Amino acid sequence: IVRPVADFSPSLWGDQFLSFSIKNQVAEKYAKEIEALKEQTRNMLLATGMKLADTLNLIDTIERLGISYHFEKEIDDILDQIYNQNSNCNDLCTSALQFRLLRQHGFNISPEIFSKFQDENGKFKESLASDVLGLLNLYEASHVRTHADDILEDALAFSTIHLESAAPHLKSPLREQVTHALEQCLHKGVPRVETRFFISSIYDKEQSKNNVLLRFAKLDFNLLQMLHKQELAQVSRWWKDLDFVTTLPYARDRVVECYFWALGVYFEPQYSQARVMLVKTISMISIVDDTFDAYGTVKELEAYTDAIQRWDINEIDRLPDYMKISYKAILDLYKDYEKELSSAGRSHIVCHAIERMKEVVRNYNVESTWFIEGYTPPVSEYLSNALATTTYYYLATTSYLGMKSATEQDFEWLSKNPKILEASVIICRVIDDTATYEVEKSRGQIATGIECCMRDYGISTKEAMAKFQNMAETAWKDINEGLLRPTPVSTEFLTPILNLARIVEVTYIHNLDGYTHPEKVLKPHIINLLVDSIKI
Repeated sequence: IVRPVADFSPSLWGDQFLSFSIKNQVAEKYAKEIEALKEQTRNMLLATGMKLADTLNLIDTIERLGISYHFEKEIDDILDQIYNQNSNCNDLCTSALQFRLLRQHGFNISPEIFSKFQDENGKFKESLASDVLGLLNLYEASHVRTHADDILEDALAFSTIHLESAAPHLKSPLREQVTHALEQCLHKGVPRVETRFFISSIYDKEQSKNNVLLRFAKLDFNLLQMLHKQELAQVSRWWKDLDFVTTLPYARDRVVECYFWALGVYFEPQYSQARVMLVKTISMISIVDDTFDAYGTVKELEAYTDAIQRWDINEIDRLPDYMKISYKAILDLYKDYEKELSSAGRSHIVCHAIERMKEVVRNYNVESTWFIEGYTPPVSEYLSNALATTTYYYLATTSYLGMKSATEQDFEWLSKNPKILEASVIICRVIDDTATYEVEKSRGQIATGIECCMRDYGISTKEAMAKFQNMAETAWKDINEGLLRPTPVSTEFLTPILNLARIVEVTYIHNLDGYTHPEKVLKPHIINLLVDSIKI
């Protein structure tokens, strides 16, 4: 009968997103100049007789500027060529960037390219400590390691200590790029977030900047932002006419933050339908989470869990009134997905995301049973249940729904919990528990990941958190390895999973829960991405 106290902060945003009306004269004009600029940039890429270092810096800059999604065939062709020519006679700067760009695109370049920069013990020659650009590219490259790249185990520490030492005396914008890299490396960042910083804080301030590229990048970032703002408007209108803000007061109102998540997974225009389906799923499973977490009684949660398993509108009446609200909304949402896809013949694939939802909810229920009984499972058993409650198997499966190129054989792959997906789920799991340990512990949670780990192994909280960090590191090595060719599905279907690991890194930065507490971290991100245009 008696419910908990609701210490959730309300949406920072209000209705400032509910109605955006594109200025079409502007949009049509940005697009007009962009087509012209696109071809200029393409000819830059297909220009013959460029040196190696120049080619890599070109591709690098086009990627950091956020426009590389325009030139996927042209960039692949060039990198493919570089991979096969085996250019092993350069400095640290060009070598490190060559290794990173090729690895990021699935080209298994050998790490022995770095041997000429190391003495005996495979430790980097300290005589390189004064080459700042080399250190910066090594820093970035060190984050794409797989398990076969032990040659690079010293790279992060070596480059970090010397970049820190050099930083204060460097010129601008180099200093700001260095400082930002030490806080957020490129490989693990949300693309639009890094792109926004690079375009405005760095490239725009560089003495050597290419005016064509900076122009292209500013107009492209502002044009896509208009698309994102229309998307957020229709999603905000959707969330509004659902009115969980008042009929389900206990839940987190975070539909903007959910859109930021969906924007992290993919930002390109061809994924606009996929983006809208995803944000709706995310915001809705967030409602269900909060119901198990800090509202529903044990008997209520049992009925809810079984009703979901049966997926039948005939079953609503077993639920309390407040659960009827979210239960119908859920079933309605998937009815909507089926009709949204029927005009392309892809309705059936919606059953895959449904089955992953059922699995999420079963495991919410187990988490609650455990909490009621005061059971502290062994780490093995805790993970068997807690990996799915991340919702990451669910969100990954959902991200394929709006992708027109997704086939059945791609859902077959995902459904077998392939390595790359499991790594992304683990990273989410252990980063969450590290961040939410203290608070959730003081709410009486006896079965937190860190607590299971302590009790199981007989190790202090510090040793336990350290161990959870290694599972994250291991998982990032598995992610990077899962991107190497030949890939088991199209790269197009790996990127969302990689992008889901990125979101976790970005959202829980500095060891805090950014979704539940969006002001410190997520707020400036959503502003730079969805409120403020780049000063053109």
